Amino acid sequence: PVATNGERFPWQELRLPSVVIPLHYDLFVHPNLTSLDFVASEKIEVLVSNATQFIILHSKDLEITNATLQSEEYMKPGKELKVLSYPAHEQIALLVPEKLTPHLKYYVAMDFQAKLGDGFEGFYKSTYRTLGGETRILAVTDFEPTQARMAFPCFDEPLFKANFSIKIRRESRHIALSNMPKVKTIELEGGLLEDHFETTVKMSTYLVAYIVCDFHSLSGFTSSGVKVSIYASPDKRNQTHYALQASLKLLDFYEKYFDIYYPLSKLDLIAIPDFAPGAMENWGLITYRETSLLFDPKTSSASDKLWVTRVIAHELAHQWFGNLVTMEWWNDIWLKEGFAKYMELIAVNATYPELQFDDYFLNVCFEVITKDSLNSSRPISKPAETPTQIQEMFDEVSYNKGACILNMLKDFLGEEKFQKGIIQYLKKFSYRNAKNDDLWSSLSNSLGENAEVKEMMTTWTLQKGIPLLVVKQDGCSLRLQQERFLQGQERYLWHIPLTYSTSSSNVIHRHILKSKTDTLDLPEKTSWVKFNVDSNGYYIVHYEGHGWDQLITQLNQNHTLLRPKDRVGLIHDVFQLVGAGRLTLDKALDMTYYLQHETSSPALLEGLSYLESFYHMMDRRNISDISENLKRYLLQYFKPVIDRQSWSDKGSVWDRMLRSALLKLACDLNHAPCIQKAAELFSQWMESSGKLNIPTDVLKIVYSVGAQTTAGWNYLLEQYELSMSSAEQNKILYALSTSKHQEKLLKLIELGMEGKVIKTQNLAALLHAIARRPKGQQLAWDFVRENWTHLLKKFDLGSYDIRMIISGTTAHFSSKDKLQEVKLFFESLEAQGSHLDIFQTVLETITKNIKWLEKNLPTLRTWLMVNTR
Ligand SMILES: *[C@@H]1O[C@H](CO)[C@@H](O[C@@H]2O[C@H](CO)[C@@H](O)[C@H](O)[C@H]2NC(C)=O)[C@H](O)[C@H]1NC(C)=O
Ligand SMILES: *[C@@H]1O[C@H](CO)[C@@H](O[C@@H]2O[C@H](CO)[C@@H](O)[C@H](O)[C@H]2NC(C)=O)[C@H](O)[C@H]1NC(C)=O
Ligand SMILES: *[C@@H]1O[C@H](CO)[C@@H](O)[C@H](O)[C@H]1NC(C)=O
Ligand SMILES: *[C@@H]1O[C@H](CO)[C@@H](O)[C@H](O)[C@H]1NC(C)=O
Ligand SMILES: *[C@@H]1O[C@H](CO)[C@@H](O)[C@H](O)[C@H]1NC(C)=O
Ligand SMILES: N[C@@H](CCCC[NH3+])C(=O)O
Ligand SMILES: [Zn+2]
Repeated sequence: PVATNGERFPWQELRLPSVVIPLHYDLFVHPNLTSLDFVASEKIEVLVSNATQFIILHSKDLEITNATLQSEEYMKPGKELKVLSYPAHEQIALLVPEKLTPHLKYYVAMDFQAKLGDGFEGFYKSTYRTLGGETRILAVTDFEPTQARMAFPCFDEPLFKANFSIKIRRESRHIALSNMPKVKTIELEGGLLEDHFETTVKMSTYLVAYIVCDFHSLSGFTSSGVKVSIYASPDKRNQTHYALQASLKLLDFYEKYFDIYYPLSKLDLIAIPDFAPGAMENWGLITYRETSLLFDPKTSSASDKLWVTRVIAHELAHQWFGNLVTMEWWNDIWLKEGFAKYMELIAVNATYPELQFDDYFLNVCFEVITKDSLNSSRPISKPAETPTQIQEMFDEVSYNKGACILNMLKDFLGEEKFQKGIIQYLKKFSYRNAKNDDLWSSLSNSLGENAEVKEMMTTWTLQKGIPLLVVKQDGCSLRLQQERFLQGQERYLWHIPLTYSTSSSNVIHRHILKSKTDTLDLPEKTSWVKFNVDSNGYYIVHYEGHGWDQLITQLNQNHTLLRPKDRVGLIHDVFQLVGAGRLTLDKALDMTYYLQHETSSPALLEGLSYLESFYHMMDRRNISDISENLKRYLLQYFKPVIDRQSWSDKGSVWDRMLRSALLKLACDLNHAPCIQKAAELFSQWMESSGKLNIPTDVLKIVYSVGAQTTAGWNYLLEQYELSMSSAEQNKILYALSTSKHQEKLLKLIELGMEGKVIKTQNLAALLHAIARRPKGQQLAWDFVRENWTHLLKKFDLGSYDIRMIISGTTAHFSSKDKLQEVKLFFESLEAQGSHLDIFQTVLETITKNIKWLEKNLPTLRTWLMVNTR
């Protein structure tokens, strides 16, 4: 079957035929930034394997005005082809008047043209405010995973790699960047210019990139030669200094660690005004949101720095993981993304150990654990089809779990061995693709008895959920039962490595596992044991017997006798099992007593995080009695440390993080003093007409405070537009979402639609923010529900944007009622809407909420009332 206008389609599967193999693209693009469109011409050197009468490749909203196939041997320049367009598979078929012949190299060549894109996809238009207040346009690309086909027709699968020779034509007011460095620039008749770029190494289509803009740069050189350059609005070249330092340090590290030089002469990182993802790893031309790449010590904070450091790291890691060695297909996307999410950890701890990213990392896992503890979860490695499924593939599973199980795996195998493991892997696939299994093999092979590692990871990657490992203590024999962990199954088995210490020697007893059930003996009767040291393992431990109580009392006596990640980890599981139903809320709440002794901010903050979480539940629902005693228990306890915090920016990262943490908790809870001081700094800053410097750490706090008066709110929105700091704007906007006036917030949400004052790219994040506040949880839900039509014009489902606009506004619900209006909306979404897996997840989550409450709510009230006495 087929289309468009009559005539039939030679190929009826959404994948492409292996027959016609692409070897090289010649790619010319003539964009116009006034006309706001482009004209283009390409020339693909094919290579048939089996003779055939028709050629098949991808194309999308591309008008093709000339199709030929020249011969190199058959025929002299050059026969014309018949173009068949099948949209519902975003394919076009070429028609030859003469079947081709195996083992022969041809040249398919077409002329095409389109308008510059609307969205955040393909070859699209973006703008930005100068310091003068001028709006300015530029042209940029985003091809992952299925969008190179909207830019130039091609074989848009990650497996069909090729060389790419791009030529860009431009006004003299602009510059052109692309993956490779610029060979030359010729002038043209009318004073037009044409840039020629080094031919790329073999590489997938989704990684091709080109850009026209009038940006400025800071350049530098990695010790191994490469010219790193940070590109941004000319008014912003200052914020690009950190980006440069770190890129440099990082590329240096990577080359050494991976023991593979980065192939290209140059590496550019550019800060795109309008950019949907946080960044795109385009080889030699990595795009970023300004908030991922730009840093301004006046406005950028502890966390900020850490995060931009983080995404720069993550993106440079891609130059190897993904770029050099590309997964064969979007099912094992995780291979690219989990390994990159992981290498984050390594390289930053490596180069910037002061950022102390390690103590953080776990959160990456804790958070995936939250989503993996549902039935609506999935296997890191899964079948993928429609472009939409592919997009759905980009999530916490592929990213975080992937990064976590790898980390676990590195524990079982050790750095030096794991490092070797990857060096090999990379080199064995340089400039090509690799399969899920391919990786395991290259790792597990780093006598004469065998590293069976495969089995282990193979269960991890290919099935849902996360293991719960209950342990029973009877003198010197410990019962081990492994279950699928869920949050209130049958058929899951994990080769889950175990770890554990005892109250005795602080030494790490290891021991694998691969059966539904096993047992182990303890060399000496001991107080307590703690399985999964440092929490380096992707699983949970439940302590039946006095196992739980023993650990908790240990925490109140001499807690330092516990690893600070054990502490952290413990806190985590305790509260999770309370949701599992296996524990009762009082036990967890009781752990939170030792927190007055806890100096590991990691733990101190995690504990606090949960207490904080409960107050917020109570607050949304009207539950005034609990939320107010919780506020009180929070102010009173912790008032020691709360009152120890300086409205400054001194101390280590965690010291700063802790400061902002607490001081927020304080102002959020209305601690008169703090909320007065904050009030002060703002009125000062505002009336000093911006001259006064609020410390970046308390920055959000002050802004969010000053936003309570319509006087301040109106100054901040005014202040927002003029700002040159992506980072400051972020914080202003946040502070804007802390108003209590419906229309005020409503305004924001609408300005997000508009997308002229507040870029649409923020629409999700913003919505999410408002839905959080009790005031706006309704507004938001209303809006999304009402505007799902126009929303879907602006974004794709399932774009991460749409995906999070959905959950962000609903995932926090906890009533039977809300759970229907959602359930119902998801039914409604069921023309073009249905279906996103997030539809399930969202519900599974709202049920878990109602449950957790009806289950554990009464327990909360008494537990608190108890303290009051
Ligand atoms: C895109 O088209 C624009 C129209 O805005 C081009 O500019 C006109 O081009 C002709 C030939 O260069 C000139 O005679 C006019 O003076 C231009 N008008 C303006 C307002 O500049 C522009 O060259 C194109 N952009 C590119 C370089 O591709
Ligand atoms: C297309 O890309 C390849 C690399 O993917 C270019 O280079 C060859 O790559 C191998 C493998 O790393 C190197 O060892 C060789 O030095 C390169 N060979 C050559 C030709 O020098 C290759 O040159 C590119 N081909 C085109 C069409 O330019
Ligand atoms: C191409 O040829 C190979 C070997 O001759 C064969 O395995 C394959 O089926 C052919 N492709 C098709 C489906 O025509
Ligand atoms: C982090 O780096 C330090 C040295 O810089 C090292 O001791 C530690 O092993 C690293 N953490 C891991 C396991 O990556
Ligand atoms: C636990 O507490 C004691 C006294 O309260 C303290 O001096 C001791 O150093 C702590 N134990 C350890 C090993 O830190
Ligand atoms: N690969 C990108 C995500 C971009 C996906 C959408 N273009 C990253 O590392 O975050
Ligand atoms: Zn990535």
